[PDB]
Amino acid sequence: ASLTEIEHLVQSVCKSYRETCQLRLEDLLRQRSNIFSREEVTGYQRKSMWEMWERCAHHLTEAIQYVVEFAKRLSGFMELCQNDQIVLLKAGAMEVVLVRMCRAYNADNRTVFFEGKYGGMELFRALGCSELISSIFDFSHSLSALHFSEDEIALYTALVLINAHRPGLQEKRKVEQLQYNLELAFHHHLCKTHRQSILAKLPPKGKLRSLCSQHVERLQIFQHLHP
Ligand SMILES: Cc1cc(CN(CC(C)C)S(=O)(=O)Cc2ccccc2)ccc1-c1ccc(S(C)(=O)=O)cc1
Repeated sequence: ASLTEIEHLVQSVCKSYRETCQLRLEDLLRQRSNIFSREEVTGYQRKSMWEMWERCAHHLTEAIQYVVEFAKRLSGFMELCQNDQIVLLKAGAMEVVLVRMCRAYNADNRTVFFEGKYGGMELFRALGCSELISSIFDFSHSLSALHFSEDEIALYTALVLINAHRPGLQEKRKVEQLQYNLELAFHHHLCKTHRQSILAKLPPKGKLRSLCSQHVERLQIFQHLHP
């Protein structure tokens, strides 16, 4: 590996993301002034927890589809044995989604883009899990504060997935290979864009994990009931 090949990896990771980022940043931003009227909010609040579950599950299913496509477009990823490909996605896809989420988050009025407009967290009242919902908003707020760029997301979420410490891995060292190269790519690019400052300011890989497991387990009470 040289700097030229690292930069190729960077450029590549950033192009897989672009091809799989699901929603254009520019559409997201242009629509920040498109906010739910309190009438429309009230409409969401009257819905049963189940209707809301149906919608959220669909949006999360759709989101995860894109994360998978992203990972497939990661060099090295497909070369992995298929057991490991599962292991990584099963452990990492949700975390990546929670990270991608901040693109759709407006920190200036603490709202999120949901089904065509921006709404605050009271939109989700019917689900009856506001500690989970607020913690997600806080997590997205933290990242929006860093002004986390598209390429930073690309490189950062790649490392979320490509983690050789996931229990279950058969050919661990191949993952370390990809992991190590992605860390180099990520760190290098920070220098090139003068964003060294954010590493210290990122939420701990613990924080992402305890959010996602807390998240997945309220998902799993919802899908007990109600496939
Ligand atoms: C994935 C998603 C979800 C939501 C709905 N939920 C989050 C809000 C409550 C913030 S939930 O489903 O996760 C909550 C929930 C559901 C069930 C049980 C417990 C908890 C709203 C916007 C998105 C979204 C879609 C696309 C992008 S992208 C890549 O930029 O294009 C980013 C974000």
